[PDB]
Amino acid sequence: PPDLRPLVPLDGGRFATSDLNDLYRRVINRNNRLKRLLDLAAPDIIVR
Amino acid sequence: TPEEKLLRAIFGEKASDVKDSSLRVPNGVSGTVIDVQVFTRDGVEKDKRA
Amino acid sequence: KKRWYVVQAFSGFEGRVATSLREHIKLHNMEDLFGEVMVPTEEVVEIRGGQRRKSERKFFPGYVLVQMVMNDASWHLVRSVPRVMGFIGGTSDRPAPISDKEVDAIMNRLQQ
Amino acid sequence: RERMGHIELASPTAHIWFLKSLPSRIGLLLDMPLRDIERVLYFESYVVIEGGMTNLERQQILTEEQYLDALEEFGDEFDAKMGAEAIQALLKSMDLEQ
Amino acid sequence: MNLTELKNTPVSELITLGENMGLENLARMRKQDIIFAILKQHAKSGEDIFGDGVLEILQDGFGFLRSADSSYLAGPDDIYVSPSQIRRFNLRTGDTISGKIRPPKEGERYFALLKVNEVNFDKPENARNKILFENLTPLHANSRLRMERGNGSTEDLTARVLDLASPIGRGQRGLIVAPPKAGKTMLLQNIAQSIAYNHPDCVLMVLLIDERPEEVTEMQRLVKGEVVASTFDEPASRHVQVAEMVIEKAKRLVEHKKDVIILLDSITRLARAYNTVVPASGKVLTGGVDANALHRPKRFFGAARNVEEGGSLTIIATALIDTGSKMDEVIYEEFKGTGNMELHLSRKIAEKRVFPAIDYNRSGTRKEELLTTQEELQKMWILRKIIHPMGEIDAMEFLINKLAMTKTNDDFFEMMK
Amino acid sequence: MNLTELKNTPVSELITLGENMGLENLARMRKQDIIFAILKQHAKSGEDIFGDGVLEILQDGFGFLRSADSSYLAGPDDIYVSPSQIRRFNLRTGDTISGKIRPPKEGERYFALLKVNEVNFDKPENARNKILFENLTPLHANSRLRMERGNGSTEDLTARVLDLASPIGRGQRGLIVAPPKAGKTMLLQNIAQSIAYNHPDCVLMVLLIDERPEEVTEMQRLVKGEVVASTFDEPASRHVQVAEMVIEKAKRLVEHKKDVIILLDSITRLARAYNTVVPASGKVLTGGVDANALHRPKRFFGAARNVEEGGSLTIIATALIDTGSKMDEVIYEEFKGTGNMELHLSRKIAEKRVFPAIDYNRSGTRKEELLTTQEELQKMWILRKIIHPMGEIDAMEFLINKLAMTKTNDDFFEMMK
DNA sequence: CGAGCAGCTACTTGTGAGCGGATA
DNA sequence: TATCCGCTCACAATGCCACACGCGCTGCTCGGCC
RNA sequence: UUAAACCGGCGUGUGGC
Ligand SMILES: Nc1ncnc2c1ncn2[C@@H]1O[C@H](COP(=O)(O)OP(=O)(O)O)[C@@H](O)[C@H]1O
Ligand code: BEF
Ligand SMILES: [Mg+2]
Repeated sequence: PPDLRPLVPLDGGRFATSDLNDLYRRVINRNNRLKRLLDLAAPDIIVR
Repeated sequence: TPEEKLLRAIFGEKASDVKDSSLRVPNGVSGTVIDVQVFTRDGVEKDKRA
Repeated sequence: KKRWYVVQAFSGFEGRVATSLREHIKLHNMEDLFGEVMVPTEEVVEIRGGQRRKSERKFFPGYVLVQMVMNDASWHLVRSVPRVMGFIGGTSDRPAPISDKEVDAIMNRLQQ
Repeated sequence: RERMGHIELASPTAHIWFLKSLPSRIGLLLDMPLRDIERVLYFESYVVIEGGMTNLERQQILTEEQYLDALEEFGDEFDAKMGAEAIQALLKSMDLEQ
Repeated sequence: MNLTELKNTPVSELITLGENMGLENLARMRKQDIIFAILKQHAKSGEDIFGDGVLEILQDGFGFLRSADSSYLAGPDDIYVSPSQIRRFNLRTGDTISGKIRPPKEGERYFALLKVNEVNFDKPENARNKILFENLTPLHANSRLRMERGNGSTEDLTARVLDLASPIGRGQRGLIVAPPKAGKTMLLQNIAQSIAYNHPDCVLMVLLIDERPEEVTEMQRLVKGEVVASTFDEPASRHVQVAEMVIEKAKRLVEHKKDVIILLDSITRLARAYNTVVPASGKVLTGGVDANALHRPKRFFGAARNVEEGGSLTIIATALIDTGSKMDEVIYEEFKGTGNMELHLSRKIAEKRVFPAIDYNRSGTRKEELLTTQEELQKMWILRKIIHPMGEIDAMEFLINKLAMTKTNDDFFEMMK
Repeated sequence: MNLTELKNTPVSELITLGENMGLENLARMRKQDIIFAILKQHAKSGEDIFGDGVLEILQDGFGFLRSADSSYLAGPDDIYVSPSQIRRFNLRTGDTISGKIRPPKEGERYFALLKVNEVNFDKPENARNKILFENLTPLHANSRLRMERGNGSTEDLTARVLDLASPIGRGQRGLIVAPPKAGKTMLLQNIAQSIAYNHPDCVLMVLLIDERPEEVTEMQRLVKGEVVASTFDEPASRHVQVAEMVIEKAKRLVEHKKDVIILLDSITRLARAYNTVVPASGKVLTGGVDANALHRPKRFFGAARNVEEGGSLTIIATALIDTGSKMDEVIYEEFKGTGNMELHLSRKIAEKRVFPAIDYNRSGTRKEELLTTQEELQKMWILRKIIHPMGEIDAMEFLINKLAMTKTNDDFFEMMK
């Protein structure tokens, strides 16, 4: 839940964040790329 | 709405300014100010105290 | 036979990684063993309409799979240039490339 | 705080807590040491399923050249999934009472 | 099926059709919401729906197929257009697209257009290989668009007077400068009716910006053609949206070598909206208008032009004066020099119940010799020579009396003899 | 190859040439975008392209080679000029430069000029060792530029009248004071045609600021020479850009000892743009014009001068009156005292269909004795003596009748006998 | 157009268990 | 083909308290469903 | 629908017991 991993308002581009958020970001990005790669008939080694 | 913008412009430069956003002394510490330091960014207008 | 071996690299500068790989080929005149880069990041939106024209001319995973008949000296060449994060493929480090059907697939991706 | 979401992954994934717990829970369940499962899950090796009329054993692992040379002997009846899908298939077709 | 095919008819037929589809109570939701639910059920029947609409491109790259009857605005039946179509054909704003659409799966937004079947009433092959609008060669009005009806009505004069004051043709840029309570509404009404009846070949596109909804309903179901409008019910955002959308539709239709008449009223409210939606440059002009507030209005105004290759775009935008303040007049000024066709209406004569009160003196057309034949031009020159030395009231009463005493314009020439 | 060599021809030949080059669908993008893609492919063939254009200097120090057919504006084929050329030769604004160019590598912007091969139709050695424009010695009009055509057309009179009202010569500073709907367009048209036909030695540079695009198309392909214009499609920024760019091109061409005629219409819209693009000084003048809003217009106006060493710059900028407000008239005032050549046109006579209606009374030229021979000057003095005591209508009808009854101007002198 | 990715160490020591392994 | 011997990795390392600071710049590429 | 009342996550360094 977001309340357990908050994003409090640190001014400017600098932001006071939790650690897990970057991992979730990377995981969702990789999952979206994998979902879009299978549809494009990507090379087998690339999807591997 | 255009009326709101023209109104806040003709009445100076005023908006939902009610934000306190002011620094006070921390609860528990007294003191007497003896020196003020202010530094402006290049381009920003310098107040009279600076 | 100049096979199409897939390699991952330090992303971000992937196009400049491809150009540096090409410079390293032409340095040791490695065009005998090697071919070209095939970076078909060529989703070619040009909606240059009102209020916005910055269209994404590039869309493809950060792989720059290069045509070459592989040699261990060639492997250490393609690893000698910087930004070669992963020379992927099922192996210790001497892999087998993608088949020819995916070569037709990447031709489709280039044409689109 | 109590309400949560989920992520639908297109590909299955193995839980690391049952992989490298020393001793592992999946390795002991499959009667296979950890090194082979590690090589299988990271696509440097394969693992076969539904052997049948073939000469190869089911629980064995294969490498890329082993999957290359063993593809021509049996094409249709031979099944060799790779990744977490192969592990899931092994777990699904694994009996317990027998 | 087609959304407009369900839109030409009132909410009653939509309600009974939804009852045929077996859904929740339809009359409760809005009629366009009714159409959304009805198309959802029709897609649930296992068939590919056929939709159509003009394209609106956002920053993300995808598109929306805004419908004609929805006043080219945001609606639940706006067909989503995947970016892949913009990659293949690169359909620009205003391109009337018709094709196959699918229902929105859950967590989606609207219907998605699968494959285009009709691009601007033409094959899709002409869409990619085509010469653009701002790429054309603008010219003057070569072909004349007559205005008189031909059966001699009382407001038929309101068309004849134009043909007697200053001709109107294809590709022209017309302004209507008039104060409030002068007679612009009925004027543009009979102008549209005469263009439609006498010249049914051209595409009549009447436009209405920030008027009464009763006026919109009177305009939509009185004249021939599509009637898109945006009253005061919509802010400056939707105003500029519908304006740019109809102007891009006209651009595409001229690119397809077709003539588009754009009767807009008024241009001053459009300029006010534009000045409302421009970023502040830290300075104001005389009257209270931003510096760059005129660039996009000037673009929208100069979009009209006559083309060498095919098609024309003729806009008649009404200018409003006697508003008390300066900024509107400023707009008028910034608009007298860009348009090559002026037409001025009188309120000082309209208060006398003297209609139609067109300013015969300050009306005129640039390159008007291409708008009328030789001897008719000689006779119009002599007629303006006769009209000049007499007073304003004199000229206007002479106009109204002797033209109501006539039936058609060439009959008027043959009676002045 | 040269961009203008691909620009003189329409988009159709560009499309088939791109099809020869084997690229994506060209008709979809703009024709100048077509030229950009075509030059990119031509450079891909392994050859150095030869480009040309006039230089525009930004604050960073590099330059842009704006092309003639692109109206001296920003385009995808604007050749980038590295600062090293400005360090070696110091090519100023308006210098027509031709040389070798390379394609833009990715992440770059446009083509880069490697080595200059032609500087203002001369060797590059004359570019560094040369006397500057504001460094010249201004003088009066010594050589007379005749205007009559010589075969006796109806609008040929429109040139003769000038030669009969006030002569025009090299290095002069001419104003055309006229209200709207007076006959300035056709006047400057036949003026340019007569200058080109009778005096093909001088460089005809017709200018157009904020007019109809149809007018721009009529001007470009009717007269001899380069026709750069900026209609209302461009804001005050691009207006002042094209203005300063053509004026600097004229400055450089006079520095190279060549004569440049600059027919501009109108100067009032240019002054409006200038007043739009000046910083506010916390005060306004009479009419609504900033204080320093006239400095740069005055510079642009006084750039014209006659030189002792070589070349001339003669500008004929049209002034606009009868606009209702003051500020424009203010401009006119601030411009009567700086120009040494006035020419006034009549609208009160133009409404009578009496063309051409030039104000013979308030027209004149300072130091006009250097603009015409001795006895012709005596005869013009006597002719103005004859024209003076009669009324305005009298003088004007006498002019038009007795000059249409003649064919040429010396024939007119020999007929008045 | 906005957001995310990315490019510009070597002395810890013990305790313990699991996994080759080698050696008959 | 069973039994020790050694290789390799995980897991751990008092608790509190107080104070203070720093958690970046710019270019590319991909995500597109208000 | 209306009225009243209320509305420090991490690392680092230092020091002390
Ligand atoms: N020399 C001329 N001969 C015939 N007609 C003319 C002449 N000069 C102007 N006109 C008339 O003037 C009209 C064009 O006016 P225009 O040049 O636009 O005026 P301005 O440019 O001063 O506003 C044309 O319709 C034309 O009939
Ligand atoms: F009406 Be003109 F062009 F000044
Ligand atoms: Mg004119």
